[PDB]
This record gives sequence, C-alpha cells and structure tokens, in this order.
Amino acid sequence: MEDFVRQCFNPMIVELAEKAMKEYGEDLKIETNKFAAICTHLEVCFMYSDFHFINERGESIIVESGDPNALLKHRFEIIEGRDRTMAWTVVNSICNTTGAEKPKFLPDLYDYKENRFIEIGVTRREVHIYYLEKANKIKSEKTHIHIFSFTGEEMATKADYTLDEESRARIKTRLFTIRQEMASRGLWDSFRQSERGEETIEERFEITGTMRRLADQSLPPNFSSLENFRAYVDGFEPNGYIEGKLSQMSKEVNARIEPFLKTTPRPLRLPDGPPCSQRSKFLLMDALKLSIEDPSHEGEGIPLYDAIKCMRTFFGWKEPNVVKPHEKGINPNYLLAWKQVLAELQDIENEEKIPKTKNMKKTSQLKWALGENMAPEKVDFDDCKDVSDLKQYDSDEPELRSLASWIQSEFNKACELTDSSWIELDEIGEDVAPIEHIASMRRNYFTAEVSHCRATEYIMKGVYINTALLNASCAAMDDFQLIPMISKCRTKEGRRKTNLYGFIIKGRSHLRNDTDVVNFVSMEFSLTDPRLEPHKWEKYCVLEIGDMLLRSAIGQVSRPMFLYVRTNGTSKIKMKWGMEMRRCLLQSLQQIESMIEAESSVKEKDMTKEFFENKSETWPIGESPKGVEEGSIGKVCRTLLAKSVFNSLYASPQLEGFSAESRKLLLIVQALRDNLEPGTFDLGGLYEAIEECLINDPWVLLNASWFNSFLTHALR
Amino acid sequence: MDVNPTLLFLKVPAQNAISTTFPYTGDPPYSHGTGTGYTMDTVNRTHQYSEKGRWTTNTETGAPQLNPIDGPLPEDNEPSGYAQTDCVLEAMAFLEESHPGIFENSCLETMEVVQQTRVDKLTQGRQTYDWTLNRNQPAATALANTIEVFRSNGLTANESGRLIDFLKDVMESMDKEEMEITTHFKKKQRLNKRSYLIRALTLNTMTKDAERGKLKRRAIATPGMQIRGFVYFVETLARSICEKLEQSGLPVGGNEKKAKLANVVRKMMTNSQDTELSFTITGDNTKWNENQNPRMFLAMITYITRNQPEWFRNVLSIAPIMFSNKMARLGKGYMFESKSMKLRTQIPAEMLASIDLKYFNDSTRKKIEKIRPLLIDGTASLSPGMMMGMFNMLSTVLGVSILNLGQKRYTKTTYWWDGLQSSDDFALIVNAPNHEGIQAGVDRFYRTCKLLGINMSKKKSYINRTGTFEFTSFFYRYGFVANFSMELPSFGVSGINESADMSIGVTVIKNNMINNDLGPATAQMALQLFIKDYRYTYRCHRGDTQIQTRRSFEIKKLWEQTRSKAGLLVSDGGPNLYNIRNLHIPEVCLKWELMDEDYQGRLCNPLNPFVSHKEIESVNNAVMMPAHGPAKNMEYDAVATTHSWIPKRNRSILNTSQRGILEDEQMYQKCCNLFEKFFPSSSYRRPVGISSMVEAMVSRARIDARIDFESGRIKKEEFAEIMKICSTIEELRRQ
Amino acid sequence: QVQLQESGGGLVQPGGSLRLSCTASSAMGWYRQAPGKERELVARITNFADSVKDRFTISRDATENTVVLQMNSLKAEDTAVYYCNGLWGQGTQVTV
Amino acid sequence: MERIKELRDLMSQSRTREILTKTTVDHMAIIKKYTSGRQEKNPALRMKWMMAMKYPITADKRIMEMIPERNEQGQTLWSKTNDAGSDRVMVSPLAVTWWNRNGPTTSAVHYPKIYKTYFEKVERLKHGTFGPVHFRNQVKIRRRVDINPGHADLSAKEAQDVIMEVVFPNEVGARILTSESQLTITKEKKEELQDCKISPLMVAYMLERELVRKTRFLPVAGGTSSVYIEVLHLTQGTCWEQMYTPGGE
RNA sequence: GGCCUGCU
RNA sequence: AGUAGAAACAAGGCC
Repeated sequence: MEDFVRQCFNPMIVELAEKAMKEYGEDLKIETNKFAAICTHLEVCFMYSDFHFINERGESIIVESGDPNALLKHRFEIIEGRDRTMAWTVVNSICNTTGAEKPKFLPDLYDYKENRFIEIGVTRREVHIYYLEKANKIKSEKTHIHIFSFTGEEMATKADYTLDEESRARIKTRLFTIRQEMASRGLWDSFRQSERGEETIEERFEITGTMRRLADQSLPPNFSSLENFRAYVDGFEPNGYIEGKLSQMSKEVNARIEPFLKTTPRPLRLPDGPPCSQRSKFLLMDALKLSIEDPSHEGEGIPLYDAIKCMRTFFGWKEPNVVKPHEKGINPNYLLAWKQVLAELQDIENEEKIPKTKNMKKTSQLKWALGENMAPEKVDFDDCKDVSDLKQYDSDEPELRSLASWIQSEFNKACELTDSSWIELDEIGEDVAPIEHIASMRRNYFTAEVSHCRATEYIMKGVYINTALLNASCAAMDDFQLIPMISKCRTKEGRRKTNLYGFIIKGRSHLRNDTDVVNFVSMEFSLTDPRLEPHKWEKYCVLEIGDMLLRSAIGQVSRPMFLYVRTNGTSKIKMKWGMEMRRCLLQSLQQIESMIEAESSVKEKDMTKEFFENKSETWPIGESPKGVEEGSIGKVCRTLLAKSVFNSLYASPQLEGFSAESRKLLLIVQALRDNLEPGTFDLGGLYEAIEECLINDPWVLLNASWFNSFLTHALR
Repeated sequence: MDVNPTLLFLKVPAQNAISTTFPYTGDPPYSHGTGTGYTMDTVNRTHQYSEKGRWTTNTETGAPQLNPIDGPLPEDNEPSGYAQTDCVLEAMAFLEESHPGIFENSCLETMEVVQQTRVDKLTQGRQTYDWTLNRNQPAATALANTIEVFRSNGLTANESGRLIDFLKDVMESMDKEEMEITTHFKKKQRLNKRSYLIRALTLNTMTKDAERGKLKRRAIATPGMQIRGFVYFVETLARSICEKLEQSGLPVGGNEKKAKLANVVRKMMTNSQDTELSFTITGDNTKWNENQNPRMFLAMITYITRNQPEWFRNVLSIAPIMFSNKMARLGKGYMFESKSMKLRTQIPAEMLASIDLKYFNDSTRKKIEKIRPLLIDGTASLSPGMMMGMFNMLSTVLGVSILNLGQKRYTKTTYWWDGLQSSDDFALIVNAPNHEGIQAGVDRFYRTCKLLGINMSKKKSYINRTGTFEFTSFFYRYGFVANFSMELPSFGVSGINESADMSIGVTVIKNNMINNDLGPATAQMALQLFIKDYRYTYRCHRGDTQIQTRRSFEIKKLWEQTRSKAGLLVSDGGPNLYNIRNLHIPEVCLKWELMDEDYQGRLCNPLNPFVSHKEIESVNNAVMMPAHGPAKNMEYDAVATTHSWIPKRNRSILNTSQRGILEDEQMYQKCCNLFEKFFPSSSYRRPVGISSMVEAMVSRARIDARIDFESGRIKKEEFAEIMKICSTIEELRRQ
Repeated sequence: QVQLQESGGGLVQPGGSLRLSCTASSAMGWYRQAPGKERELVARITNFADSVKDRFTISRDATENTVVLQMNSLKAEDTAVYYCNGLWGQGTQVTV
Repeated sequence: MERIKELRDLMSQSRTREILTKTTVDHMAIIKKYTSGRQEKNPALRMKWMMAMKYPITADKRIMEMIPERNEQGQTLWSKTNDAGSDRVMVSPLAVTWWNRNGPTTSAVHYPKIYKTYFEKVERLKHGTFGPVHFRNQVKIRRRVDINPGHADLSAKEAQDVIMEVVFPNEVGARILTSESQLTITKEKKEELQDCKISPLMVAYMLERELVRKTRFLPVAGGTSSVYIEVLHLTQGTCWEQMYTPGGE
C-alpha cells in the first residue's frame, strides 16, 4: 500500500507525515493505512489553505500563484503539520490575541473573516455521521466544522461554507482521484476500516551480549549464571541459616566489654626530642609597640606615613649588629635587609606624599631571604631518568619534638588584661525589643571583659597582617612589597592610639593552588633577650637595634631593644583563615553565654549581672602548685578566647586528630564520672590513635599535657 | 598559676562544653600533591581484607577479580569482607517480614520514576569522570560529550529523550567492535571493545580536602557517565525503601535525626522495667566502604525486586554488575625531585605498571609491587568492595536490616537491641536483664555484623549506660546539646556576591539561633563581626570614614549625593540596620522606605548589565559545602539588585589544548539565548520534543509576526519581510 | 646627620646667670673658646670642667633632643664663644 | 524583526548552523549547561581573593555603552576583554556603585508588588508589638511546620501551571486549570503584573515561592503558626521566651 | 627585552 | 633557607 504514497504525493507531505508518524512512537511497517489516511487529511488541509489570500478587506483574494508583493497574506493558516507543543502554542497564541475560546482538541486551520478555527476531517464513512461524531467529541464548540467524504458530498452546520465553491469542486475531484486510483490498486478490503485505536506497548530492557557475561561473573562463588542465581533467590526462604553459621563461627570473634574504672586510664605519653620551637607568624608575648596617639580609626589612615611617624617617636637608634644568629641562614642578609628597610623608609619620608603602598628593590639579600629562583625547574621524565639522585619528594613523619615550658607561659600571658581596648565594634540597628536590650547588655559586659585582653590584640594583629598580605599578594604578584605591622587601640583616658610592631616584606606570590606558598620576611621590635630561651627561636635571627627608656622607680631601666627577624611563609587558605580570627570571639562568648543561659534556666531570671559583678561563682581554669585555681566568669571568657585564638594560630592536622581522639576519651571519662558504667572494646587502640597525633606542634603537645593534668585531677 | 581550659570540664560536664573541643577556627588540613599513594593503599587494603576469597579473570576486561562471598568464616576480630549470601538473604527476608509490602511498593514507585525519568536529570550532578577526555568534568559537559560520541557511532536511541533509552544505548555500546573518540592537541582515535569496556567501568580517584577530624588524608572516587543512570535508579529505590524504615537516618536531615534518636532511646529505656538493664554503644564502623561487596548489593536488589517485571529487575541489576567489575584510575601520578641537578619531574600514574621502582621509597615501592598484578591499562581492578560511599542508601538498608534482626522475635533470648544506623556510624541501645545478657547481646550483634561484611571499630567505639551517647557529632546527654562549633566556618562571607553574601550571612545567623541554640548577645556579636568582614571584603565601608580603598571615592560621592543616607545598602557604604528582630528580612526590603527614589531606581533597574539569571534552579540557591558533611544547597532570600552580579570565571583554559571548548560554550550560549528569546519559557520549564531548533524558531517567527500584526507594532511590510526571511533561512538550512 | 642650633647667649653682669640651649635635629656637650685661647670642655652629658663645678649645670631631654646649660655665678673669665657639640654648632657669644 | 535577524546571522556561519540543525529541542538543557567552568569548592576564599583584583566581576557587553570607561580621576570602570566562555566583559566593582549614583533611573514602584513575600514580612514586623521576656526552661520539641506564610494551598507542580499561565500564557500546552482557586489567582496576578518588566524568570520564581507550600522540620516550643514560625529565632530561646504578636493579628 | 594565565 | 607534612610550594606554559 505504501507504493501509493511513494508514487502520488509530493515529498513535503510525505516527510511531514513521517515526522507525525514518529511523533506518537508507533512503527509504519505494521499499519500503513493510517499513514495514507492522515496524509490525505494533511493534503486536503494544504490544498484548502493555500491559493487563498486576503488583503486589507475581507473577501479573500484568490490567486493561482502568489505574485511578488507584500500582499501574500494567507486566508487560512494551518494548525496541523506541526508538533503537539507547537500546535498548542499556536492555539494559545490565537486565543490570547483573538480573544476567542480555547478548544480542547487540535484544530486544523484559522480564518480571519469569521475569526475562528476549522477542523477538517475527510473520513471514509459518509459525512452526516462523522460530523456529529467529532462534534460530540468536542464540547460546546464555536469553531465551525466541515468534512467531506469520498462519495462527493459536503455538509456543515449553519449551512456555512466559508470560501469559493470551485475550491470545493477541486477538493472532491482530488477525492475521487484518490478513490478511483485505489480502484486500480484495490485497497477497500481494509481501507474503510483499518484503524481501531490501538495504544499499547511493553517496555523491554534486555541484558544480552557482553553485558550478560559480566552479569555471569558478578555472582557468589558457586553460581554459574544470573538466571540460576535469580531462580535460587526467588526460591530462597529463611530456614535458620544465621544461627547455624553463628554456632559454627569461632568464639574468638567477640566484642567483650572491658570495664572502665578510675585506675584504668593511663596518662598520655608525650614525644621526646629537641624542644619545641615557635611557629607563629608574629611575636605574641614579646611584642613591642611604638605609638603616636593619633585620632584615626583602625582602617582610617595611610600605613607608611603612620609607621614612619611612630618610628620617629623613638630615639636611641644604634648601628645594628648580630646577637643571636639564625643558625641555618645568612644573618648578614638579615642585617642588610633591615638597613635597607630603614634607608627606603627615609627615602619615602623625603619625597612629596607618602605612597599608599611601596615596592622595594630586589637585591640579592631579599632574593635569598624570600627564596627566589629556588624552585627546581620543571622538566620531562624522558630527559631525566639516568640521574641517580632523582627520587620522590621527602614524605615521612615529621621530626619529633618534646614540649617546652614557653608555650605555657605564652598562653598564661595571652589571657591577661591590658591597658587598652583592642576591639572597636561596628553599629547595629537600635534595639527595639526587651530581649534585644538584654542581648545588648550581655554583649557590652563581654566586650568590657575581653577588649582589654592580649587575645583580642593578637586577633587584630593577625587579621590586619593577613589581610594586607593577601591584598598585596593578589595585587603586586611580582614585586616585593613593604607593609608595616599596624594596630590601633584606645587608651583608658579615651585617646586613640596607633602601634607599630614592625614590618613585613612580601615576596613573589604567584599563588595558583590553595596550598601554594608565599614567602615573606618579618621584622619585629622587642625587649625580650633571646639568650634565655634560645630553643624557642630556632628559626629566628635576632639583632640589637637600639635602647629604650621606660619610666620606672629604679632610676630608669635603659633596656636593650632587639629586632626579631625571620623568613616565614603562608598560603591563600592560611591567609583567608587567619583573616577570620574574629570568630574566636564568637566561639568563646557563645560558650560563656550558653553557660549563663543554662544556669538561668534553673533560676527563673537573667543571671548575667551578678555573674559579672558579684564574682561569687568560679570555675576551675588552671592549676597552681598549691592546687586547682578557680576564677570568675570573666577569666573563663578570656581563657576560652585565648584557647580559640591559639587554635586559629597553631592550626594543624595534628590538632584536629588529637582533638577528635581526645574528645572521645573525654566523653568516656565523663561517663565514668557520671556513674554510667562505661565500657570499652579496645582502649589501647584509642590510646594509640591519640598518641600518633602528637609529633612536634607546641599547641597540641600543650593540649595533651593539659589533658593529662585533667585526668590526674579527675578520677577521684 | 598556669591557665588550663581543659580543667573547666571538672565543673561543667563534657557535653555541656563540648564546643571547646572543636578547633574549627583554624585552617583545615589540605592535601598538597598526588592522591595516587592513597588510591593504591586503599586498593591493596580492600584486596587484603578479602585475601581468602577466590581469584578469577574476567573474560571481557581480562582483569583479575577477587570474590570473597561465601568464603571462610572469620576467626579473628580484624576487618573481613567475607559476607555470606544466605545470611544476608535471610536478613532481607526478615526485614520484609517485619515490614510487609515494603519491597513491592518501593519497586512500584521506582518503576514509575524509571519509566518516566528524563535524560536531563543526569545534568543535575557535580563533577563526573568523562571518558572521552579521561578527566573530571561537569556532569552536563560529560553527558553532552558522551551523547555526541554515541550519535557519531550510530547509537541514537537517546534521541527519544528518555534515561531508560540512554541506558539501552549505553549497554548496546558494550557490544560494539570499534568506537571512535575525538582528541585535541582534532584527531579521531579508535577504541576497541576491551579498551572501551575498561573506560566505561573505570573510576577517577582524587584526594579529599577540607576534611576535619583526622591526621591522615583519604582518597575519594568519581564514576563515569555510563553508570550514573543505573546508580540514580538504584539510589531512588533505596531512598524509597529507607523512607519506610524508622531505624534509618540517612535520607533525613539533622533535626529529624535528633528526633528519631530521642524517640528510640525513650522507647528502649522506658519500655525496659526495673529488672532490665540498658546500655548504649556509640559505634563507628572501621573500613565501612572497603568491606561492602557489590555482589552482595546485587543479591539484595534481586531479592527486593522479586515478582516484578523482568526489565525492571535487569535495569536495577545492571549497576551492581558494573560495580563488581569496576576499575579505579590510580590518580594524578607522582612528582620526583633531584636536588643534585636541581630539577623536578611529574610522571603520570599510568606508568606505574612498567616504571622501575628505584625512584620510590620503601612504602610506595611495596604498595606498587602489591598492586601491580591488578593493573590493567593504567587502572587497577577493585572488584572486592565499594570505594567511597556510592551506595550509601543500600549500605544503610543493610545496617537497618541488622538493627531490626534483634527485635526480640529473632533473638530468641531475654536480651534484645535496637538503635539507629547512618552509614559508617550507629547508636545501638541494647537491653538485657543482667550484665551477662548485655554482653551476650552485644557479642551476637557483632558476630552477625561480621557475617554481613560489616565491621565495628573497637578503637572508636564505647558502651555506657543509656542517657549519654554520641551520633554524627550530635552529643545526647538526657537531651541533645547544641555545639555551634560545627557551623562556625559558615559565619563568614559565603562568596557568591554582595547581596547573596549578606542574605546568606543573616540567614545563617538566624538558623543557628533557631537550631544550634545560639545566644542573643552572641548572635549580635556575630552580626557585628560579619558586617565588619563584609565591608572589609567588598571594599564597601560606611562612607563617612576616611578609609581609602579602590572603591572609597564613588562610595563617598554617592554618600554625599544621597539625602536620606539611612537607606543606603551596606554594599554601597550605608549604615547597618540589622538586629535580632531583622535577621529574616532582606536588606533591600528593610531599607526600602528609607531609600531616595533616585537611588532606589538606579539600584533596582531591570536593564542593569550586571544581573544575570540562567535557570529557575540557580535563581536564589547557593551551594555551601558544610564543614564535616556533604555538599548542601540553601535557599537564600534576596532581591535582584545591581549587586547580584556573578564573579569572574577561571580563564585558565586559554593556555590549554582544550581551548575550543570556550568557542563551543559561546556558540551554545548564543543559540540558547536566541531560543529563549524565541521560547521565553525555556528557562523555567525545560522544553521537550523531538524537533530541531531552527524548525521551532522559524515556525514561531511565522506565527508571532502574523499575530503581532493582527494587533501590534508589526506592519504588512515587516510581516512579509519576516515571512520571506523565514523562507530564506529555510532554503539556507536546505543547503 | 645631625644639625645643631644654639640659643640664649648674650650680655650679663658679674654674679649673674644665663641659660644656653642646644637643639639637635651619643654624648652631647658644651665647649667654649675665649680670645687667644684654645677651645675647652665646659660640660657634657654628666661631666664638668673644674672651673665651672658648682656653678654650671647641664641637663638633657632625649624626647626633644635638647641640651640646656644653666650658668650661674658668672665671672669675667667665663667671657667666650660657647659651642654645642654632638658635629659642632655655629657658636653663641657670652660676655660677662 | 531583530530576533529572526540574529537567527539568520547565526545560520550564516557554518558551525552555528550545524549546532542549530542537528541539536534537538530536548537536548536544549544539556547544551545550555555545557560549560568548562567547575563549580567552586571554596567560594569564600576566592571571593576574598578575586575582589583584590581589578575587574573582578562580569557584566553584559551593553555596559560599554552606558558607563564610561573611566571615572573622574581615571579609575577604570570596565574592560573590553570578554569572559572565558561568554560574550560578557569583566568590569570593576566601581561600575556597580557608579550605576547607583549616575546610572539610568526607572520607576521601582512595582517591585513591592512583585516581591510580595519580603514586603509582607516587613509590614508584618513593622506593626508587631513586643512583650516582657520570661526566663524559664523551654521544652523545645521537634515538629514539622510550614515556613511559608503566604502559601495558597498549592504544591510545586500544582502551582507551576498557574505560574506559566500567569507569565507564559502561550507555552501552557494541554493544561487548562480546572480549580477555581487557581482561576482567581491567575486573574489577580495577571491584572496586577500586566506590564511589570523585571524579568519573566524572576516573576515566575517569586510566584512559585509565594503560592507553593513548603514545609520543614524545626525545634519549636509553642507557636506552630506560619506567622509565628518566621520569627521563631526572636520569640523562642534556650532559657527565655519573648512574647510577640505580628502586625497581621 | 616585548606579550599570555592564575580553580582547567 | 623557609612554609608544610605521608606530597607539595618555593610561578607555569607558549615563542
């Protein structure tokens, strides 16, 4: 039958009908009479629509061939011959522009004169039944319907026929051409009734070929095919198989509970080796401040001018000389770098306006100090294979180092009060609710407690230094840059003040990965002689740069004044995390506020004021040789703030591992102290897990010592 | 006196101050170089936990595979992957018996979803291993490349737009003699059957960064695109199953987890009378993923899909069949340094099979020596067990089956147990009349776990009396206690854009106040610090200050120009009006009545060249990877302002041989923008159909010109011009 | 490196007092030279010539880098040009 | 006119012609998401790192013809170098602030009508009345509650057709909404937003947010009302309760 | 010496 | 040298 559509109809219509065939997903080889019927429907749609044009009037202009002009409007514009999505697109667009009603089924054409749709259907059966059939299929329709049938008859409601009658003679001539051409073909044994509305399909997902063999190799050891295994599974029913293997399984497979008593836990062993060194990016306990007493705010001002003005406030400069060498570098380079920094600072002082940011010369001194041109050149393996020295990067456990007493004192003095306010908080919306007033009062109390704390000063120092370093690295990637360490505080009298700890020289910072390292050299003034705790300054070079006179009742001290100079490095991640050190304030004060709220849930009243003023209640916050010492809530605030600050400063994988594996043991010990009969399956394994995190970090070793002290004081 | 914060625990219980034990204020550990060492170590460890299995050689991939299932029962407490098929089938049968109709229903909804799912659902995924280029690429890019290759090779069933048809094409590709791929350096290369099989069965290995809570780094894996559809269907089934199990806690959030934990502890302890003792085990499973054999997941799913259409069973079984034969790419490689000659070199991992061992240290030398037998075409066969939690939900199903297997109806003894399982972590409440009963119950639970290939970490687990325990960093002490140290890293600028960062910060403060019991004063301090960091990050200072920045001049002139300066946004250098009462209001709407009409109009102008919206999914959704958890998405309330710009892209593609991808990106985006202008609903609802672009665009041009004349700007001259231009593009597409 | 500016010289009666100062912008001091005589040390900062002990007092402010010389009980023999040193000033006349 | 003209210009060049011809409508989404840009793992680090560069943001090409290349002192506002995989050009953040002080102005009166949810929140809070804070232990129990206070009793899909018919009336397709509540919602949001020119996508997104019901599990103590849950952070705490009555009541 | 890139 | 820690940075590539 398909030979007929090969022969007669034009290409355009046959591929339109083929795409309509693909539309609903049925195959053309099984039933083709539908293809012919609907392609004839589509053909009558065209032949009825084309050759029919309109101009600004009604009364369509009919031309056998559209002449070249703007007057190519089509009388009837076709609906079908398009995908369902576009057919409904045209339906909705016509409804929204023509203000007509939206039909629920697919029309075939639209006309302007009568501003409505045409649903053309030419069926094998006579018209006077198919018409009202499709009419009762369509609900309350104003779209006019018109149908032909092979006998040659026409019909329509309203007795309406919308265009010329010679066109309809055309239609029925086409119709009988179709008819008495099948006459030569002979199809009416099924042509009248060949489609009955079949819609059914079964989804087929068949495993075959290579993928089947893979299925045959992904079974238990004693199975040969997926078919057999699935049959076995379907036939499988529970018949007490877990019990049999449990009985047969060796009894050494057990989870015996070892009781956890007061005498069970042993102190954590600390590693032994050379004392632990300093790792901070700046001096914490041995910092010195040169000040100007200016009225500018933290960010307000220009760095270089402030630094120069602060440094001019000090008199007593001496020619620098080596006091304590780096022990691994070239100290003369550090000396020359310091003198170069001074010289270029003067050079800025001379000229017209202090630059906002200064670049330094790339001398051999800072070329060595900043580690320039030291990365091995990257080459290909095929060119370097016979080199005996060629091997992997050194990948082994870090060097072992024992704890020293300097970190303990540094933390002790990091929780001490100061003679300045190191936090100038921002603005918030004016409090409107009583709860907001309570929150503001609490916040004011904590700010009064923690602002005068060395932890806040360290927070500001780190934030400013890391912000400046990151910005300089991102801006001046190539050229070495000078950045004075600046921090602005407020005195007890209320006068604002600036403080200059020293200088940082940032080097080449072409940082691609988050782990890539930018090297800088840090110089900081101090008065602490490095000849008393040399092991804490393994990586520092310390010079003697001047003498300071601070008013004291013992005449006047006239102390020496040294310069701690070192080469340090950071990374994008480290800079970003060090510039978010202000969340240590959060951590600490959230803990304290949780304490206050928990206690106030007992007594139905806010308990902040008496906690902060009466200072009757105290918490164990340290141990003295006499015994455990307790301090007021403010001291707890400062201690927790210092702990968070040191966590942010000495952060490392060792800290995370020890924190987790020691929190586990802390929970076990707490369960013991709560009389909850705690038990363990392998306590030695937990101890070994904790002890492997303690390698060389001073902070984690101090935490381990604190944990041992807590165990000793606990378990009683 | 020496200060010691830990001594604070002598007065404050450990859980009431547990936040102090979370050093989440410093930089988390990161990996620096290759992850090849970790990948090799994981492969060797997975293969040696199942050493007593039986060896075979796949006839298709030619790789050695180790099957430990039904192997000898363990005789020691060391990790073992010798799961027994009959035991696990019985466990699943008991799970079904205790929850009748679970499998049949879940299979019904899964069948509905599979037969109505679309291909585009695969684009909604993070990095995936594209085999066309042998590298990780965004899910959409890899899917597009694979579809292009399939269409070039003759597999065009995916044009039906159905994921099931895409999987049919994927499987049909397995039986092809020779496929063709494209490489740029364009060159057409031919892949034989075995090479393509291994490229479709392989995984890409990387090192996990920003992982807090352990000293050593780990390795993670990413699968290809051929196997992700089957994984999607299997995980849909597993999620539908677990949603019907109250003992599971994987498909829920954190608060639901806490609620279920409280309910189970109350149920276990309350029902226990005075005579019965109760004990809670806070258990962690050692080597959870390395001991879960994909064959056992195949067994579980084929038991689940019993009495179901065979096509459903086949499509759900394809995934574990491929995992059982999965291969893993070793990784980036190894970098060597020579200090004598002062140079460095980078050898790819694919050379580990043949490269001499003189360059490697003792540990790496032994690892390579042990893993070499499993090396096939630069990748190692990893049949014995899963790599990194790809089947999280099925593992949770197995754990829930174990938990339910002790409902006192199967124990047949006075002791019994229950609890909650979330993959790699569990809380087990066991009750028994005497300490001997508790010991026997825990021993039998451990033994049954060892029969299913699941191991309990004795070093990271402990048992106490009920009332105090831990679960996924949630510490329960007669009621869950807030931590607030897990969410600390999320208190900074997110890094999306100005308005997005502001809204996300305020919303995070609000949420942590609601859930994590953040205090009022602490919340105010957090708001102040966040505002300070926000102003210092975006160079948007109050405007009345003299802080010179790269943006302080325009901000200051805008400040001096504005009359009601209280309406200026913090992004434009205005005062901050936020407070505890205003944390749930966008900044634009909070300052709407205070803005001057000129500034208000300039700010919220639709014609601004900065705002760009791509799809309904990416309107106000921000992907923030939370600390100590999987990547998560958040809805943030924000008004589309001129500050909603999107930041610069990487721009490093220009120096790579894969430079033509940018031209293809530009052309695809131009075509997509044209289509959207032709089809405005393209973004909100993704268009569907089987036609091509130009057909729809030209035909809609026809119709829209028509109707927009029937009322609108068009004129006959223009309408006819459009009609004949449509004809022109038609004849152009002809040729 | 340092520049030295003297002030406070002039004309004074026998038994009178006069105050010199030196603004400097190690040791600093005052020297004097009388007509036809060599330049002699007066005081430095302390150390003092025997001729001026109990009569002349030197002090130093390090903050402002200033070295005052208070001269009391002046005599005709103290008539000289007085020079600051740290480097030399220009010299300031003192006539008793 | 224009649209078909850039269509013809695209089809003029062979590569785009092939892309338009061979690519089917269904693959629309795929190729639209086809990109070499990886999703950032650490957005904060790079946002703090990119903002230190010049020209850190991106904007459409049209910015080159509305904003001058430099400001009064000569600080550059935009660059002509396009982004990696787009025709957009990289520009400095000042071009934002500049746009807010001398850029074109419009009538933003209809934004309150569009962003109905946020302005309703503001109005509800502005007329709220606070009360005394009572300090007592709060038994926070976890419950499933609806957060959206303006949901019109419609699901996502249920209101998606309404949203399309309100914004994209022609792409609705087969669906014609039956429920009369949807009829009235369509009428109201059609006549209200008849000429709003913000964007079809944002209008659809905000209509989805407003009409679609959404639910989440939260620890609550009292309240349980939709209006009382949006301020759950302000009314309920660990040991304090703040009586509050939104402006709506 | 000149120019390109900074998660590809 | 320095940062850092089971492998890396201490710029890369292209002419």
